[PDB]
Amino acid sequence: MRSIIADSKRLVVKVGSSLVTNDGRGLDHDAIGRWAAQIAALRNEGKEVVLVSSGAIAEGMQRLGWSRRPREIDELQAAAAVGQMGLAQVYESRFAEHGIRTAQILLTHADLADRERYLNARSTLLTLLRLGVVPIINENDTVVTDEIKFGDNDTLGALVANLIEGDALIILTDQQGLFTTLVAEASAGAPELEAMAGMLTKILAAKRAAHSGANTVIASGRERDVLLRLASGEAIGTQLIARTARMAARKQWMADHLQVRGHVVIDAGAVDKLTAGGKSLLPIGVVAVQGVFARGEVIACVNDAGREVARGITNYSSAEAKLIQRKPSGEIEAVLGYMLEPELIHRDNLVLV
Amino acid sequence: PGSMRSIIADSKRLVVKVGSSLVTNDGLDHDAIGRWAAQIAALRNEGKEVVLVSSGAIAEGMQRLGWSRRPREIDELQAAAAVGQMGLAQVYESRFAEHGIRTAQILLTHADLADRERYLNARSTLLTLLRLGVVPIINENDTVVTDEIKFGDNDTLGALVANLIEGDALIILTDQMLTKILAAKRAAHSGANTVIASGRERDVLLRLASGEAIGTQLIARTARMAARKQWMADHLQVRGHVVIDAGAVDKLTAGGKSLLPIGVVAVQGVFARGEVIACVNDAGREVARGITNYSSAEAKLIQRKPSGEIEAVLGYMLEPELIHRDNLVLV
Amino acid sequence: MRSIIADSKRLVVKVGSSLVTNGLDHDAIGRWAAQIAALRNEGKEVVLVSSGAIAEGMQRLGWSRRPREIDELQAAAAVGQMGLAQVYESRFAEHGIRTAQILLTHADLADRERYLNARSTLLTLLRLGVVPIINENDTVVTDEIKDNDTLGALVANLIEGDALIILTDQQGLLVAEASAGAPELMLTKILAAKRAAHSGANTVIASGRERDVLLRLASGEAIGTQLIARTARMAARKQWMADHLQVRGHVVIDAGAVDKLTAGGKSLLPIGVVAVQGVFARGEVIACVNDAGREVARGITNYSSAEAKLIQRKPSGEIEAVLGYMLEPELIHRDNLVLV
Amino acid sequence: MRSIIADSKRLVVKVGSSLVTNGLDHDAIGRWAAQIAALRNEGKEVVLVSSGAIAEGMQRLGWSRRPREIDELQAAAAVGQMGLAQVYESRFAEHGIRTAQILLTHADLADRERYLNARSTLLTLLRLGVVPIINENDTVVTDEIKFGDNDTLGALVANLIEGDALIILTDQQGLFTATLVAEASAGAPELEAMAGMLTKILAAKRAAHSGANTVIASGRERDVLLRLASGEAIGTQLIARTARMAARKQWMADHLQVRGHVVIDAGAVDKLTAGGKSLLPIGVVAVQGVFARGEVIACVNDAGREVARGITNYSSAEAKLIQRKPSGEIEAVLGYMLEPELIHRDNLVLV
Repeated sequence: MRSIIADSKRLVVKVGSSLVTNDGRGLDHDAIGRWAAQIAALRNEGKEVVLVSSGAIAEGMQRLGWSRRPREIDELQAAAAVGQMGLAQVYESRFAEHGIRTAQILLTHADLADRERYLNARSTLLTLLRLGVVPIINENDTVVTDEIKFGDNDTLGALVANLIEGDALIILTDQQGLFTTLVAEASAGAPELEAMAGMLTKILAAKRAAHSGANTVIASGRERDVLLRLASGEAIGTQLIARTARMAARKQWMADHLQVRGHVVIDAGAVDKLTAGGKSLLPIGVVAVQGVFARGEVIACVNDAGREVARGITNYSSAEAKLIQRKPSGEIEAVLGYMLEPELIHRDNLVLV
Repeated sequence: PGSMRSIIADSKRLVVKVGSSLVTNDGLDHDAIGRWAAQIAALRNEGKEVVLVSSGAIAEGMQRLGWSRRPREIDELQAAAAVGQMGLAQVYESRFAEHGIRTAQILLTHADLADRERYLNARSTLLTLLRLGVVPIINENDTVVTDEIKFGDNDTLGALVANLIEGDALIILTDQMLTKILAAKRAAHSGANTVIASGRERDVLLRLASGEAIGTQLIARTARMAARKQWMADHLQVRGHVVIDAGAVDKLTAGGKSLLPIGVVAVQGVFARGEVIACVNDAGREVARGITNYSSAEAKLIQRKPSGEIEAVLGYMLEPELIHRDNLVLV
Repeated sequence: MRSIIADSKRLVVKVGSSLVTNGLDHDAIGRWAAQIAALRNEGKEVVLVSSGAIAEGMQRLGWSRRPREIDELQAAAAVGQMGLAQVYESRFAEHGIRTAQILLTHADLADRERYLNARSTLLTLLRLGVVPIINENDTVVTDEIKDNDTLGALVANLIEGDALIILTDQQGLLVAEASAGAPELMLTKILAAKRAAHSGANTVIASGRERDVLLRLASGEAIGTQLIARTARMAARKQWMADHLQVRGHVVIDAGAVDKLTAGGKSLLPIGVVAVQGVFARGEVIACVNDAGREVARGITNYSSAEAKLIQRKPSGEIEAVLGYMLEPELIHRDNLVLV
Repeated sequence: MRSIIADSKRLVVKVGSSLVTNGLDHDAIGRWAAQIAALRNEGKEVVLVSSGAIAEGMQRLGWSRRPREIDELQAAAAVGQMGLAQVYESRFAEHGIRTAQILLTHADLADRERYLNARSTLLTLLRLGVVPIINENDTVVTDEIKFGDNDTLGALVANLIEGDALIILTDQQGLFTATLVAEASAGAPELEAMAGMLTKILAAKRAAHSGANTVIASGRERDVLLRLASGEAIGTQLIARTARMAARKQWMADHLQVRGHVVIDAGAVDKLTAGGKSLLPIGVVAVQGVFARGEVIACVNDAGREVARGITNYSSAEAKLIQRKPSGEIEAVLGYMLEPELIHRDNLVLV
């Protein structure tokens, strides 16, 4: 059996607390260095990697002089805010040794339910990946505490995979994988995987991830060089395959969120760029703006004949689009007093027909 | 002797906001950050509670990404912010560490604070950090909200943080004004005074704290406690409340203390975490009012129990208090 | 004691279940309709918050006992709301008065956009001489069904009523007069009076069994208990604007607009906007700044900052062409702003 | 070709503005009311989504032209809503049928608690043999006022009540190749290309998410609803790819959280698995973790196996207070009660 990771370019890697912390003595800096070295080697093979890592609370505890994990939520939130700085600094240092830049990101599930904040976060992350930066993502425990108690960032991992359209979510944990005999391969989202089973949340995370076409691997982080070995095509732990491909999931997602209160009409030059050139839709290609829409909504792109040729997430409101239509991107700032992205609809946020 | 006294000398809890220009060289000015850190450290050691709202993340990001010109596109600005955030904080942590001070990084947006639960969660985080003697360092979360990067310099954030922690004073350190005056108005709504002063003034924070007035001082019309009473009245709901015993009433009225689950005799009606509820005596008289940490159903389960028993009863715990002292008013 | 109702132009009238029900007492509703019609003809603006929906629903569903389960209460409310309104519409129609049905929840009113949308609907209905009839939307929120006293007070806040009148079975609290919100004081009716006073609205609690009670109060005769708000309507409006003010964005307005606002008691129109700074959304409270940079007013914006950028300096009849749609003609309605 | 409506028990009937307005066409409303009454007497459960409020409002306010300003549109809607319902109530009353007015917004239905509250209201009304009449609440949300004709609302109501079919009655015959399409799969991409037809096709796709089929037919057709219910196909019929129960299982899996659950006894397990019944508080042995009204939770047996999952009526704290208690004791314990069930049979699936 070949690991699906060998054919996956964009990976979300989720590392459990137990793997990154030395129970009661803060962070295991050596283990983080090993993860950093592995991720660096993936990055040098051409993979795009986002890291979802726990350990903030344990580091916070150490820095505050607490020997025991606090039971009260406020002390947990405090420890998280104190520890987040340390956890990232360690990752930055170890990644710097390999010439890799990192970034800290804090998200909540709420943010991702809002159309504007979803797009803002997606755009941040895709831009960071384009620039070759490794984003490091955590929950914002100062404002949302739902996952602080019992969660270990499994749901966050799947949400991040959806958010960036990852090819695969890798959950590195203490357990070997799913047991019936260890299940080496199965279909993500299959009912019986739930019966067979914090394994359950990881299986549910795999189902959520498969909604966007992402596959999932659940493997022990105690396995030596586990990420390299998966990337080399060696199957380790349990591999769950999404039923739907990334582009088909994207088309369903666009249809699911499509609104028809407004749209844009685009010229032939823009139509050709979209259909043949694999390009973004720019303001200059917009001939008219009809109706109303807001940043982050899904709108139809209609040709002169009135046929829908594409649909995608708009970066700009209909009123903003009205102001900047037919203008080159370098003129947007003068017209609005600010600019957002140069594209009206980014290529990564649209589908044909 | 008679020269105008700075309100900062009598202000225990301060929000200090430092402009981009002060903290950046047109990357980061590490020496200038050290000076702010040294001044804040001296305030901490005089007994002040300080929260820092600092800009500079984009400039640091630019330097780390090899960009000489500030990007015009929002996504490149957001990327620079996420890169720069890591550096900005590490510098502050280092310079504060030289004075024995712990820091924490906090990211907030105005959207977060518009939700009752998230507002209480953020408030509770910050007040717990101040209790532990940590200096919180607060920035906007530019990954999800791009208003601050686009048009701002964290003036509106400073005033929101002052409201959030009930600061005695917001200090806006600048290069030299409308957004800052509007910030002072917003800060005064919770009873916070504002000082607008040039950060190019030598030892400006120490001199203010020593009682020397510098720049412009704006005094809130309403005091902190009176602003709190108006805020509670504004948000009060009467769908539910708690009845509390005489021991709890005395602790609240005389002792300046929190309302604990053990003092709750009964729970009437319905309420949710982050709502404002009345605390009623056996005679049916409202004696206090405040933000509840727990729902009415949760409160029913834990009433009359010591805080160490909450976890066993619920399967989890939130705060040990039902209503923290900082989140309640009398009558 | 003179009744404060005599100098109150905009009234929220709340009629209790016992008064309106035996199902429904159609004759008693006719009497309330006739009284409200007479107030409307003296020039009062009246919004009605009426109970009775559940009782009517019960009758129409053949239920003799008030149901304990919320689902059955929700059903009875939805069934009964149709009957309760149809009766009111008929009786008001006899006097030439149009009515409208409005369903609101406390949640709606916590959202900045829905608050403004509801307020704007109601103020427009009042301008057109319609009597709005308001009920809770029990289909979606059940916190209150589980007699509309809280709703009355929220409506008074929403439309800036001069007075809330709660008509009940009891004579009052007898206290003839007191300060609304005074700790020492039915309980839900007193708490409603306190909530109402937060927008400057006074409250009267009086027995609906008193003959011609609304007319007599409007003539200046005090009946039942009168609770006076500590703060006036304009001062409460200023507190409400300060409470909701954001400073992420604002508008700069010209001298002509400043004068219309300060002297003329008028709205801020797009044509008076010289510039749009920062960011804001419909339903947020923004500062209006003059050429010298001084804040001269603050109010609820009908339009986002991007929309305002598009329509600044344009007459209202041109907004639709520029945006592809229009909202209100005003950027900030006169009823939704304060000076300084 | 047989109409799917003949085998559909629970119907959402959506009637376009043009059909119901000239003000209001009272005679045309009487005809719809008579047809719906006949369906109701054959045992169908019918929810009506009708337009017309703004037109009625305009008439009552003396306006000959549709207003451009949103506030005047909102006012006309509020005025017109009263008339539109009173007409329907009168005509239905002539056939012995009770009606109810319901106002919903799409936002309401995105919130877990408001969704359940609305679902519960409607299912209770249908059980009681009432015909609900549903409209958008234009007082609070104006997104749909400009261009919408309640097509999206119809589909959301079908999802909400798990309708067997959505019937959209319109001025046009149905969907055209650019030939009338008699039959197709709901949600098929090419139906969108073939096309306010587009919003109706999108409505059919949305409706099919809960297993509801859609019929789009001309309301100018004589006795159109009776003829469909008799099995005569008229207009365009769009068939959902997924069945109602399978869509319900997917919906439950989509919304499942595992932050909390309940453990239930063998008696409750049997009632669920064999008896097709609800989960009552009395069958709950323990409450683990945290959950809120409207969330989807697992029901676990003593052996730790998930046997069902469904929408909870109560929070975990409230469930803790009322576990093992008969329904008549809930009110004393909580100070209020919601539904007697912890998870209604309509809101759960077997696992």
